Amino acid sequence: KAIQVAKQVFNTLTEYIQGPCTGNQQSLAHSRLWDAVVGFLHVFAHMQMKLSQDSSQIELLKELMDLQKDMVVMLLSMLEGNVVNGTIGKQMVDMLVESSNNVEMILKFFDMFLKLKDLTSSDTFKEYDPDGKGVISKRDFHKAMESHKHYTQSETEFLLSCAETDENETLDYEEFVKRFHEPAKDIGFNVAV
Repeated sequence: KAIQVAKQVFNTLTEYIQGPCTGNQQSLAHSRLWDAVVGFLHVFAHMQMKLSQDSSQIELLKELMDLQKDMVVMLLSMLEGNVVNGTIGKQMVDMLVESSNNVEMILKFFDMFLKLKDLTSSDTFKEYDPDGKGVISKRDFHKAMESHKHYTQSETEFLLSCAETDENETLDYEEFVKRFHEPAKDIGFNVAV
């Protein structure tokens, strides 16, 4: 419910400053919006890191990335009509440097799940050819990932912990459908923009 209310508020702010209004843009520039945005990215990064595990918080994660997309759309709507070395750009870069750790966290999360290093490596298919679908022998996943992905627990073992799925040894492409691939592509596209 809180995510839905925040989404509606962000949509209202966008429709306030979707068109070039200048006065409204300056009004929200000289306000407390930047602190709220910084806190929002902080809770986004930490909640994404905490909820990357488990298997019951998928819908909350979906609404979470949806609110992320809405805020990034709003932020892009701020930069409409900017020039080189604009004041809005200065406020923007101040906002980034005020929350550098959260930005690094969300970027690291986006790089691991989708945005290369996932659904691109195609583990054991182009590297081992398991004579079938992407069932994977569980231990084959750790036997894989000898690539550009880091060996840290937050990079290699992170995927293993997040992709527990079945009990004994079986995985599937449904893991790639649920985590990474379809999410974090459209959501991260606005961040890249």
